[PDB]
Amino acid sequence: SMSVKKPKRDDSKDLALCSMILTEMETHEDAWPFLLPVNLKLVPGYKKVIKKPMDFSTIREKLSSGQYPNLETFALDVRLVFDNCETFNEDDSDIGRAGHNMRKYFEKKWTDTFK
Repeated sequence: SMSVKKPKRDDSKDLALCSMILTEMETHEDAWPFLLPVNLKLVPGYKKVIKKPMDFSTIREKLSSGQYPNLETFALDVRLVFDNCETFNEDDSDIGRAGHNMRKYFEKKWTDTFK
C-alpha cells in the first residue's frame, strides 16, 4: 500500500531474457505454423473465429519496440499463440501437435528462467 512495498525484484534483465526465449521458440523445428501471421484472406473462418490473432513475428516486433510493459504481458501473447492454435486445429493434426509441443517447450523455459 502507500509507502509499504515488498522488496524490489530485479527486472533489468527481463527484456534480454524474453528475447532469448523467443529466439529459442523461433528456431524450434515445430515453430513453422507460428512464425508469421495466419493469412486472413486465404484461410476461411480464421478472421471471424480468432478474435485476437498472434504469431512469433508479431511478438518479436512488439518486444523490440517496447510494447510489452512487463514479462507477464509477454507470456500472455506467447500463450495466446497456442490457445488460438488449439481453437482452430484438431489435436490429431500436424499443426495441433506442433502447438502442444511448443507450449510445453515454452512453459519449461519460462519456469527455468524466471521461477
